[PDB]
Amino acid sequence: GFESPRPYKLTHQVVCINNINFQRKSVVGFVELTIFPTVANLNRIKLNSKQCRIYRVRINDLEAAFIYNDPTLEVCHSESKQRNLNYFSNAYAAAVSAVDPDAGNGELCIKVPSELWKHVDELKVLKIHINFSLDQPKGGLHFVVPSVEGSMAERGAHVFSCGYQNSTRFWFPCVDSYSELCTWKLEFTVDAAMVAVSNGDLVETVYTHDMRKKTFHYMLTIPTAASNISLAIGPFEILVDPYMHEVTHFCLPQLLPLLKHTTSYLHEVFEFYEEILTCRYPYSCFKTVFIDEAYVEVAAYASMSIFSTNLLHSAMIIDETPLTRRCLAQSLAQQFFGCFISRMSWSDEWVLKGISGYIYGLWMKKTFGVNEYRHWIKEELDKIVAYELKTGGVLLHPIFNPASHLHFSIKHPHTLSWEYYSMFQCKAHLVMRLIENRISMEFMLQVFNKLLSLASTASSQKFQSHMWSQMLVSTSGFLKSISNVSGKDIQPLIKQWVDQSGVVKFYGSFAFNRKRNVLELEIKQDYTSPGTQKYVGPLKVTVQELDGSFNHTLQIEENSLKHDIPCHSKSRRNKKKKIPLMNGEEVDMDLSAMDADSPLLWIRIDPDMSVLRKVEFEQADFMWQYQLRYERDVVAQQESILALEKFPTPASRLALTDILEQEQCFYRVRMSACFCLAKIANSMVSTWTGPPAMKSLFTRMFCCKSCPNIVKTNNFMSFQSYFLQKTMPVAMALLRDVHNLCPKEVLTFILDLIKYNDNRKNKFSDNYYRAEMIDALANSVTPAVSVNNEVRTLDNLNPDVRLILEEITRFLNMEKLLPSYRHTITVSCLRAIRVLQKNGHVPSDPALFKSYAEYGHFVDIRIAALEAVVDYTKVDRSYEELQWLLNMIQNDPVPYVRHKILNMLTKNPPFTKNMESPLCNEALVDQLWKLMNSGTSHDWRLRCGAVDLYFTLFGLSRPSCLP
Amino acid sequence: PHELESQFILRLPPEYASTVRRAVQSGHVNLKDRLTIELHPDGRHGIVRVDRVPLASKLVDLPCVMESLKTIDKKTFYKTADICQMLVSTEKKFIWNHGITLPLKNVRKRRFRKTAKDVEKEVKRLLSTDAEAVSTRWEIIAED
Amino acid sequence: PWNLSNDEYYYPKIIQHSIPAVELRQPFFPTHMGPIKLRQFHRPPLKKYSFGALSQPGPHSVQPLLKHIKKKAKMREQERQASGGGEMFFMRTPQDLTGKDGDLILAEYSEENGPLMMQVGMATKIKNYYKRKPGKDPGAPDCKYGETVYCHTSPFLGSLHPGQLLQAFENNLFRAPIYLHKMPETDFLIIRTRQGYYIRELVDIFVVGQQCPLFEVPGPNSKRANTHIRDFLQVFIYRLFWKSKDRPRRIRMEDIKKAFPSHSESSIRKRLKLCADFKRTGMDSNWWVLKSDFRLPTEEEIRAMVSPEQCCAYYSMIAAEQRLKDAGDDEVRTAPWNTTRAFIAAMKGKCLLEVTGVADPTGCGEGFSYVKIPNK
Repeated sequence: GFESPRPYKLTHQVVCINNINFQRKSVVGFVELTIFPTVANLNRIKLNSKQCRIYRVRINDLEAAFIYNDPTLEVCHSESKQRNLNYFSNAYAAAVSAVDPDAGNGELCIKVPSELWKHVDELKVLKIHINFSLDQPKGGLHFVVPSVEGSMAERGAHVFSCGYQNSTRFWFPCVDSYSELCTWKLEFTVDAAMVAVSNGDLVETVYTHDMRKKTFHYMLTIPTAASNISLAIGPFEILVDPYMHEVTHFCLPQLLPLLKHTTSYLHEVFEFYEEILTCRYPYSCFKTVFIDEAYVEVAAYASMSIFSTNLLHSAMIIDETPLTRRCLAQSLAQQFFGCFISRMSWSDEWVLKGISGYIYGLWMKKTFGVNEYRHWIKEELDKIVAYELKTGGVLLHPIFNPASHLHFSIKHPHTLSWEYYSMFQCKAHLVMRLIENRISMEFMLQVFNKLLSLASTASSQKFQSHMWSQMLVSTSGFLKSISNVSGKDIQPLIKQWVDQSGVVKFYGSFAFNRKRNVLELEIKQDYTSPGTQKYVGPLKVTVQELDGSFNHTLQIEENSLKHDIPCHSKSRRNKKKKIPLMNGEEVDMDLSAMDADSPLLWIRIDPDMSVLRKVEFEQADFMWQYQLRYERDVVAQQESILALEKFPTPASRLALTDILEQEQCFYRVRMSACFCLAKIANSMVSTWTGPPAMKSLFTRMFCCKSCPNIVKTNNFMSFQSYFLQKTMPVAMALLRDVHNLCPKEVLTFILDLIKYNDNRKNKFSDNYYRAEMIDALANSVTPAVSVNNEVRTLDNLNPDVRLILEEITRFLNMEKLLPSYRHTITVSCLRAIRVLQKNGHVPSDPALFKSYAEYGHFVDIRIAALEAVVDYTKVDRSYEELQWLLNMIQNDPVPYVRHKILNMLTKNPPFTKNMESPLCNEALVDQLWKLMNSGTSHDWRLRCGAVDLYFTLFGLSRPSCLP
Repeated sequence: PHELESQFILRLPPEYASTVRRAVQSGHVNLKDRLTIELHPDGRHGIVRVDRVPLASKLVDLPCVMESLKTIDKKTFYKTADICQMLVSTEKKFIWNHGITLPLKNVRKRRFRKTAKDVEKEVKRLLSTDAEAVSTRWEIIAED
Repeated sequence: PWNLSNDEYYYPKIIQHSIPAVELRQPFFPTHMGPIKLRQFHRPPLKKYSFGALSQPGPHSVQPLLKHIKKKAKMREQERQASGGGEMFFMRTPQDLTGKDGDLILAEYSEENGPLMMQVGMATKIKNYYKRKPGKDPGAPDCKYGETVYCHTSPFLGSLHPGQLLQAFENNLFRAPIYLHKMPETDFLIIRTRQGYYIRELVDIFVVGQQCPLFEVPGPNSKRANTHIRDFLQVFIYRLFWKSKDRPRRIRMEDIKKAFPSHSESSIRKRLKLCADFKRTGMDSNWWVLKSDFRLPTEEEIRAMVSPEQCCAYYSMIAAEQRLKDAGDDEVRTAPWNTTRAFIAAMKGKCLLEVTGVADPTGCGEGFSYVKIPNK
């Protein structure tokens, strides 16, 4: 049951936009809402509006009086001397709650005229006509206007609606909540050479009487929220999908072949999401818009998605096809379960984020294989256990503070830190995988189909929300639908992993009792760390003995420590028979390293990742080597690679080398075995016999049979030896001699890989392989032996580093004339120059990176150069570079770059709270408090980034470096 | 508490079965007055009265075991009760040799495997008589 | 840009009972069966009531239930369409398992005493195995009940002919070929309860052939047998502790002695030793209170302790124990632990079975005998 927090119900909204002026960056328009009051004596009506100048408001064609105030413009007063962050977080939460449409509130308060009170008490319709104007928007609509001359379509100027969550208040007045569903009528009067893309279906396109402008009329009969309404106006090249004909793809001019190749896969994503769920795609059209200077890499609205143009690749670009493919896939998953089925509160957001991430993981499983699915699930689980042990924990479904261990309030999406938002979505889809583990996948897809079917029977009624609230899901409704389809309720699993905000830590060690033939496990939990919680459920453990692989369920109550499980025979060591594996197959194992008295070959605690856990198991090194070689699970091979770094014995070198030589191993395991072999080789110097590690293996796999030092000409058509070939010198460059310097046998090998590179014969580009070659050249740089702080000049350069510097100079200059796909070699060469500057080789001068961080460059070059400037101002304690970065945060045209500068200055801070630094003035505290209070008031993501930066630099209490 | 329901099969003469079938498929409570069942304290004898006409009944044991299976979707079936008795209307006499379906006829005689070495109760009575006695004399005998 | 997961080298290649059945509730799954109740196993006699409307001697009107059937079916369809229209789970209460509603079919068994048999409240599925004709085939002959599946590899011992559809009961316990027959024209179904008689007609009756067992019945005094007895007693003790309303949860010993009267009280005290303690004096006197450090297991853990199919295998074992005991080596071969072990071993390919023998439940040439023969 859904009861509105608003005293009115909104039925229909007309959004008309005229006069989109690109020179002056200005729009004019009106908005006409059709509300039905649910309570009599409505009097004031409270709507949401930011940055719009409200000209006039007429209610039922009668002139009404409005008052506007935004408390989130300046959160705390300018003349308050408070400088602690808990004060700002409480004031910011109160300010966002005072404009919240999820309460009754709002920023624009319109007073109902007196003569309509007899129209409002007996509950009859009210039609509110606001007309507004955005004079030069700092948020919401982003105007990308290039400085080439010509007409606005000839130079490539466009507008798009940017922002996250409820940010539609930034470009027209609305009820900007996900729970106020209404039908829509959208008119946009644009230039005759431009096209206006929006939500709904385009009913017509009429000309103006001078035929210089045309009006696009859109209609949206599926009741969506105001937060799902978008806009993209530009000189877009239109491409109808040749497979599905209601799907149109819009790109920027001159990028039509890239659009043709890139969006050619999307019909398979549509077919997948419509056959695992049994509902068809709910909207009547689908539109993909590719734009410049995007807010996020992929945004999903109702019947529309806005991607950045940096996803567009051609047919000869690999290492970008899977990333763009999965961006399209998660946009479509959010089309199904973020835009059609919406949110009932700010709680129950974990339901939608979990269903979107879970069905996108099912797509990844079918498309890229079960092994890529397991690797992705393991990397997401490692991400969340790192974040939750780092700071507190992520609390899905809080109850309204519920989480007081962290420096922001979790009551609203616009007060969350961006890393918390990312980990929120990550934990939501892993908890949905856990619900699939308890209640099987076919019942899970039946739950999702029941939600979609209730929403689509709801979506066709005309009753104003008598039935339109069946399109809003809640937690209680989701659990009730689960209990309807399965008969089991998941309330212990919901109580543990949703309502409780923690992950578990397992420390395991075994001992084999030879007398009674049992395996005595010893599993203890660390439940006193700040991020942890105590697990009391069951726990699966998989033991591989000589007779095969056996699963055991252990009951781990609070007082439990020793778990005795039984062991089988050892009669497959009496005769040589094959040892049967986890799957149905069996292999020949070399049992010379195994103990004579124990049959068990390896043990895995929680193999299926059925809890949110971090396992620290103490096996013997031969058990880790057997688990690396003969396991049929990629997460166990990865964890054995990760645990073999502590055992540098030559049997582990043989194990990793046999993994590296082995095709029919998953390629991301061999790419990890490269770096593990490099670390082991560095640890057993003065024992290593022959050549450096992986060199003979590289010449055996990727070089000519007649010439060992000449590499084969590039043929990248295998896509697994391409990735292994481009990752093996990067790990090989981490080799070090007894003198702690990279050997001149590996550096010469990398330089010969660079010289003899011929790419005139493959059908794929070479930009990522050459960029990884520059990364391998950067890995070999050891710190220089400066004497008496000698100035680093050209004559006293290292003889090794002069070759590296010549190569990166040649590569960067050749990129200036023949550019790569996304300037990958510019990014790699800037990263390598920063590596050479971090050691004492090149003079520590930020002027090159400051010239590459200007506005007109590509955004990857910009963020690489700004990363180099952030690293410089951390190491050299530069005041003027920090003022340069803070000025670039305040006034840069691209808001993604501002968010990225705040992000990089949070990750690599110039000082922490423990450090005494020269950059701990009252002036810097006043600048960052002014940046939290004012200055970042237009983005909701810059303000949370400024809160994160103030927390990283000065902590939760009063800045110490202050009177 | 819950008590398992006790279902049995009622077999009627064919004309009376047709009248009872028509009255059941009609569905009125008129059938309730028309059809009554009186079970005698023997336990294996009764009257079924169809339209107030008395018929003589015997509750017999069926050779196979039937099970009623209900369903909501006609794909998954849930067992509701076990049927082993039939009140045919018109000890060894209370045992039915045939099964309800056409292929199962003379099942007890032909399609049932018989393994052999009331009798136990008789042995218990004999033991009780021996206990109430004073002197017991026994001999395995021959023809006499 | 492609799959790139070497999946062919790492990975080279359902029955939901009612909530009374998975919770092992005591009318449907009895704790103890005596000798006269083991002789009447799956053949329950018509009991005389002591109190109720049918306990008074005299004529009793039967009551038609066709408004009840269609009202309950319309109500369940409203529940299903209110829940999104998909397939729903309805059997959540014991009162859902009555014969007074839903579409009843009957299922007759060919064997006298099968090796495995379902208790009341358990679910089974009807699968229509259809082998296509060589080359072109019209499609499975359609059938009123069950779902159709195309079986290249015959589930049963024989192999299906081309173009032959065979229906079968499929569950976790067995798999057995069923054959739809129409009901006799004279037989109706009388459901008697304490309140009165109720009458349904039946139209569909299946004949169930020789079962192919999928669960192994344990032997007497086996390790699996004693493990099931101990786990069943532990589950009953946990569910008595859950039912206790006292704030320190407390039970009485003679409730357990009423449920399991053949058990020596040393075994019951062994189960209560961990998780409970006896209070002799003061408050809670002569009660077994729950220990304060002991976490009583949740509902899903208690369900994971004992499965209903294990209870059916145990009931088959003790019923066969009684029948063998009453009848004073051929009979021992026909015991369900031997025949279930023989059939499951034959399905893995361990050994072969003499298909003509003495374990033949027909007693003639029809039907199989599941006793092990060597493959040499």
